[PDB]
Parts: sequence; structure tokens; C-alpha cells
Amino acid sequence: TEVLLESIQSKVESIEQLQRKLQHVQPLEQQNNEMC
Amino acid sequence: IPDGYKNEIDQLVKKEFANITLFLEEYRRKYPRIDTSRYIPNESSEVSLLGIVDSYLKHQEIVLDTLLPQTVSNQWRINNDYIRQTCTIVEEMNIQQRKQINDLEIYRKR
Repeated sequence: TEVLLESIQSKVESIEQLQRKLQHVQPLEQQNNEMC
Repeated sequence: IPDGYKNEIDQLVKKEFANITLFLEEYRRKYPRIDTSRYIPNESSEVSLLGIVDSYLKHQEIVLDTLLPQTVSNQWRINNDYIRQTCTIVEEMNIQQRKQINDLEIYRKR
């Protein structure tokens, strides 16, 4: 469970960094969603 | 008269009228079947170990391998271009229908 607490911390911080950087294409998503 | 003759004729027409799957359809009643609300919560102190490893580690590793960027925005904008080719085609048909519709009315007018 502590090993996973390490993974949740390390992986989720990378996921949050990857997600915020990606931003769900949030400008490309609006570009794509407003088109569809 | 867009207010008298239509109302008059409607009453005359009115007077002549006075004279004369199983699972899917059931779910439609308005309740979606519940899914596995287990993986997210769990508990360190609480019960079950598999949930820790049989739920969170392997999926997080698959997530971190899946969560990506290598291609990044290039893969997204490539699909955005396809959507523009799909959209213009519809409006071209809107025109073709618009022309033939006005063309038929044009013949009636004469």
C-alpha cells in the first residue's frame, strides 16, 4: 500500500503535469467540439 | 386572409371530421446499471489487498504508459483537419438542395 502511495504520488504528479501540459487539447478540444 | 379564411375553412373541415432489446427498453424507464465503484476509494487499513494491487498499481502503470504526449498535439490537429473536410461536404448539399427547391417553386410561379 505504501509502494502504491509512492506510485500514486510519483505517477499522479506526472499525470497532473502531463494532463495540465496536454490540457485536453482544451483549445484544440473547443476547436474540435465547436466544429462537431 | 392569414387570419380569417383559414380559420373559416378550418371550421368547415372540422365539421366534416365531427361527422366522420428487453434489457435496453427497460433501462429506458430511467435508470442506468451501476458499474464498479471500487477501484477509486479502497483503504489501507480496510479489508482487501487485491484492491491495492488487483486494482490500483497495474492500472496506474498502464495509465502512466498510456497517458501521453510523444505525438502530442500533432495527432489531435490531424483529426481536426478531417472534421473540416467532413463539415464542408454537408453545406455543399445544403446548397444543392436549396437550388433545386427554389428551382421547383420557380416553375410553379409561371
